[PDB]
Amino acid sequence: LNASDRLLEIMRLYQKQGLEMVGQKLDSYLADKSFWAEELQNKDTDFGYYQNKQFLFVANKSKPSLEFYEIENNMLKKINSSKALVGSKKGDKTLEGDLATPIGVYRITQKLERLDQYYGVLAFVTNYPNLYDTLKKRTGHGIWVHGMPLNGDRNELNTKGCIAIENPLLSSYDKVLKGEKAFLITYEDKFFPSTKEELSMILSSLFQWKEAWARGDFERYMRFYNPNFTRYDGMKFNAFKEYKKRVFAKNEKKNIAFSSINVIPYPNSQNKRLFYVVFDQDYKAYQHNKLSYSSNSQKELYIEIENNQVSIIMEK
Amino acid sequence: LNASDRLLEIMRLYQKQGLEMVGQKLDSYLADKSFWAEELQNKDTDFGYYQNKQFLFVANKSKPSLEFYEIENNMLKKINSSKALVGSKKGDKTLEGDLATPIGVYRITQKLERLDQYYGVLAFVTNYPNLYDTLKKRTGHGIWVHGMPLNGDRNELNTKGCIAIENPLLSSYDKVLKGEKAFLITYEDKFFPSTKEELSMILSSLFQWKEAWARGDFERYMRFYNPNFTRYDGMKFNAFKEYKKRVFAKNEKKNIAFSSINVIPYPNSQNKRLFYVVFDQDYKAYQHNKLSYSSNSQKELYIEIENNQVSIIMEK
Repeated sequence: LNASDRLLEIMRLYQKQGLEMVGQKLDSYLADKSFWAEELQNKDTDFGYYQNKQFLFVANKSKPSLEFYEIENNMLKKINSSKALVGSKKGDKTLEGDLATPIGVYRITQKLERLDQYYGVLAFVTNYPNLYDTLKKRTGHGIWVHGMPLNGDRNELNTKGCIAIENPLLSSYDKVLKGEKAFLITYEDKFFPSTKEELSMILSSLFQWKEAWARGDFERYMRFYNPNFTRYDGMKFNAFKEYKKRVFAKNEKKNIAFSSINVIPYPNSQNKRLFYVVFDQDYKAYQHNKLSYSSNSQKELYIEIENNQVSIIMEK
Repeated sequence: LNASDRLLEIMRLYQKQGLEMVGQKLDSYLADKSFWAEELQNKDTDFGYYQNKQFLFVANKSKPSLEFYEIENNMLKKINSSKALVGSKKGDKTLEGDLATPIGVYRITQKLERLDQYYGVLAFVTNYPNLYDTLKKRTGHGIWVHGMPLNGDRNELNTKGCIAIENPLLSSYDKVLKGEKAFLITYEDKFFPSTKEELSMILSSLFQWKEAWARGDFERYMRFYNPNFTRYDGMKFNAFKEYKKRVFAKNEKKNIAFSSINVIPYPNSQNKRLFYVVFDQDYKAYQHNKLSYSSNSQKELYIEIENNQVSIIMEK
């Protein structure tokens, strides 16, 4: 019914008004919650939305366990899962030396191999502290996913924060990964999944925010920002709002494109509905029809849904 | 492969590779017979393909009769029909004074309202001789669809070529038209409608021809022209080909777009599979990335399907 009509509309528009208006039409779909609701409806969405192929570790601190997944077309393929050794401290990591495995969403940045035998066949390095941790002034470093001792020793019951699993299993995950980055979701006790409604609200808001930003609609853009907002460099809501008003008043032409978007539910002490959003951004600005600024960057947002409203709490 | 799949593919491509690749994909659909077959499958296609809302008169010289239709979204709504008076001569109109109602596809270009009472309430002026008639060097003029004498006289069984119907019905048609142009399809004895297969072949060919033209593929462009080809200004195939060879050798970049497309079966005395194609064309040419030429024009083609091949027999 509407599939034939939607296609025809695009096809007519392409010939009558050109490819640019086709692009604008497709953008209006990406900004529509009901578009995402339809698009997400038969996807495996519990661990979030993943535009392209991605790999996901999921750690339950309490059990403790480590699961590993392939995600393609937002469909999950569980590779394996085992028991795991974790830090001895419950709740959050906040301080160097505090013995906690952090709770939240992290990134595996690299693989170390020339290690002490304690660490097993390899260590996958997480990015603790992540942006959220950093803006909350939490300290420490060197939280890794690694193996059991090559010594045979199997003395400890608890790590000092790292996550440890059996070495044959670990090497299998490495073989699947093939040097690609992976996400890590670490939670405590119970995991509350991202729903399709939440993802549809976040995704549709993301594209609305982008359109408001690009088109220069100041009041619409600012509405996405939580009054508690912190920018990656420490800037707070009022200074940010002030700076953006000035910038928007220039009315520069801007083309902004997002790609490889991921939206991942962010486990937290208070069970607020927090999400981590990460994507690549191609940003271009113009002055009197000439390119004045261009960048290609990795953007990060932390987003809250509260009282059924989406807001940005942190941005890089 | 269906409309849903095509929409998913377009959006996937836009997200993954951007807008240029989307354009190329849409081009490949427009050039694809099976794409058109899918869009056409549930539409009323016997009197042709019509992108926008149009009005159609259909005249059967033999009966004689006149029908009036509205077409929207390629669905036909019959407004009314009646007997009509027509010219005394059967077959084609080819000469001034030959008393023949022409066979073919015509356009109603204007309404006349200050006429001899013989003509009744109004006359719709047809464009006889049309481009096809003109390039066959047929003569005559002033073929109208008009009413019956206002004094109530009924002293003729035939006109000299005009189509005449009762005044109240004709007024009702004028009220539906509300000043819009209309097409007139006139046939004798039997009407041979355009099939969905024929319209699919013509529409895919039209877009293939356009892209061969725009990209400067001389061989592929030329294959669409019938060896009997005549251009609107009298230029024949050999001079045309020679000229186009030169033009194409320059390798200018061109962007061409077709809109408000109609494809209409063209009744003819030989019962050849002829079609009239009319559309708005946006044409742009560039030299060293600067716009050198632009036009917005009404194009006309007459096309034949013979031996299962589309060919252009005439072009404006």
